Amino acid sequence: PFLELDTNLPANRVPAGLEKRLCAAAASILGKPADRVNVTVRPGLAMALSGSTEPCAQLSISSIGVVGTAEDNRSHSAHFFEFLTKELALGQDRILIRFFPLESWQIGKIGTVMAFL
Amino acid sequence: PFLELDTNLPANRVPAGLEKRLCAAAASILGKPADRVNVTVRPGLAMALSGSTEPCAQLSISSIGVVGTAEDNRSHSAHFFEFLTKELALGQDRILIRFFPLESWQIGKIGTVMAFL
Amino acid sequence: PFLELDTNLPANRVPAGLEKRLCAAAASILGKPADRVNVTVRPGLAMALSGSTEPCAQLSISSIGVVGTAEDNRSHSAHFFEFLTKELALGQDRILIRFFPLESWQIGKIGTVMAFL
Repeated sequence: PFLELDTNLPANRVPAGLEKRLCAAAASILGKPADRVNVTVRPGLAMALSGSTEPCAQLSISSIGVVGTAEDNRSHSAHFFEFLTKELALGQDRILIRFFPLESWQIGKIGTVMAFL
Repeated sequence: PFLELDTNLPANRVPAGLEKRLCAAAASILGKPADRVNVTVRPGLAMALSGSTEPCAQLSISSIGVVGTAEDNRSHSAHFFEFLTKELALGQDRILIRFFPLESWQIGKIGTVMAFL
Repeated sequence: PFLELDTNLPANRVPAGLEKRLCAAAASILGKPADRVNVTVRPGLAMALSGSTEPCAQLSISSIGVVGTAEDNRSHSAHFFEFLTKELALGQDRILIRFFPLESWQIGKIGTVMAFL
């Protein structure tokens, strides 16, 4: 899975090690091994969420197979919201998530594409 | 709607309050309430646009319903180009926009997904 | 084409001019003129790739026509991996690529959309 987190919290207000804890959490929530989880955190951005520039975060989650239905995504959403609200000290109105299914022909790995592996 | 703007202008060359003015402009252009508009600005990046590293900006717009046809997007493009060229003092050859339709099963909000709300 | 590169290398460990050399390389690899190639580099991010926070890079490539099959993407992957591993001094296990087809109705250019040009 690929997780990308944009936030307007400065880097020195994002708790140390968040990217590692998010990686471990995502492995458990999405049911994928941690060695297949990728996290990117981009702090210090200029953001508005729901029309407001108060602290916020945007998460994008992309994966093969497990983010393609409302039922799956509802379950994932609950856990990611709990993690981010408590780690970042944000209310639930200050986070949004987008989910994006991928297919194996779209992923370049070790100089080839996953569809051929 | 979700608007993401990448630019190679340094942060201190992006006019103060751009994210708030872009939020208000997008509400009017896309016909959505401002309390449903989200903006992310990422300045100080290393960019080339059309093969050139001169100042530039990339905008991505994602939304349910209103960014899914050429006719709709042509109208939106005109207004976003006017806004960004004049706010950022860029020529029209230094901006590109990408439009991405979303569906409600893809959006995590308040610990669930929009399809269930 | 649009290329977006996220890395946890600091800006002063990304070789000077990478965005320009990546632009030229992508024109040759994807078979598009350099004046249609766009590159964005976002350094200094907090990242984990395959569960590890060691230096890494994520590349996203979006284009009309040329990134839509496994066979095409396998060819592109080989060249982009060679470029990035050698420029950034990374092993092949520290890079992943995502490929995204676009259509002309999605691209805003000079105040309109490409479908009308």
